[PDB]
Amino acid sequence: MISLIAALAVDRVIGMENAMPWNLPADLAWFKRNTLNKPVIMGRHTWESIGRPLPGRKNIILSSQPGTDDRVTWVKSVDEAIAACGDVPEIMVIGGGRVYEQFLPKAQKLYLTHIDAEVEGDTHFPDYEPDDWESVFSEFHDADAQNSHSYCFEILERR
Ligand SMILES: NC(=O)c1ccc[n+]([C@@H]2O[C@H](COP(=O)([O-])OP(=O)(O)OC[C@H]3O[C@@H](n4cnc5c(N)ncnc54)[C@H](OP(=O)(O)O)[C@@H]3O)[C@@H](O)[C@H]2O)c1
Ligand SMILES: Nc1nc(=O)c2nc(CNc3ccc(C(=O)N[C@@H](CCC(=O)O)C(=O)O)cc3)cnc2[nH]1
Ligand SMILES: [Mn+2]
Ligand SMILES: [Mn+2]
Ligand SMILES: [Mn+2]
Repeated sequence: MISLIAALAVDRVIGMENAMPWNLPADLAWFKRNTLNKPVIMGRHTWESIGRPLPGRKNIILSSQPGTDDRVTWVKSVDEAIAACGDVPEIMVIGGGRVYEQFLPKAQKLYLTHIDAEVEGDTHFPDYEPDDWESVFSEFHDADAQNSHSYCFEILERR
């Protein structure tokens, strides 16, 4: 099974200038809980944005060019990325925009955080078709002293 996990600001913005400008510790904690002990697939730009391997996960990087770091696994196509995960119950795709586009048609589950923040951005989560997806979990949180925007965690499953 393939799942995508992402955090979206208003208008599906996910990034600006190869960064995420907000800081929501509760959402990073949600990301860690839902990805720990699973393989994670990311594009090269997202690898450079994170800047280091994510511990406790098999890190698989898509790039058309040879890898430059043997602490992670480098692959050159979507099918190779999936194969490199082996026989696991759930593969997590962690972006960015170009990678989400390619894996969305293959995904059964979306883990989405909707953040109430207006962000100028240059990268968006793909338009997906709402009729294809059932919301199976949603949890709203108001802003607090640690998290400066309100946010909603949602899990959707392909119908
Ligand atoms: N809010 C969130 O949830 C979230 C999550 C992830 C990322 N982001 C943000 O998203 C932005 C990065 O997204 P992006 O769309 O620019 O880049 P990306 O999807 O992270 O990376 C694209 C790169 O991945 C490689 N690639 C993708 N598909 C491939 C394929 N089929 N075969 C081979 N290589 C492939 C290519 O690398 P080469 O050029 O080396 O061939 C391509 O240039 C940043 O702003 C980041 O902060 C946000
Ligand atoms: N919901 C969601 N939020 C995100 O921030 C997110 N980020 C990415 C890609 N970028 C990043 C950037 C940083 C870390 C990171 O530092 N993660 C630590 C945090 C642990 C914690 O804060 O408790 C990790 O070990 O996962 C992960 C992904 C992909 N999907 C996402 N999905
Ligand atoms: Mn092929
Ligand atoms: Mn197999
Ligand atoms: Mn806000």
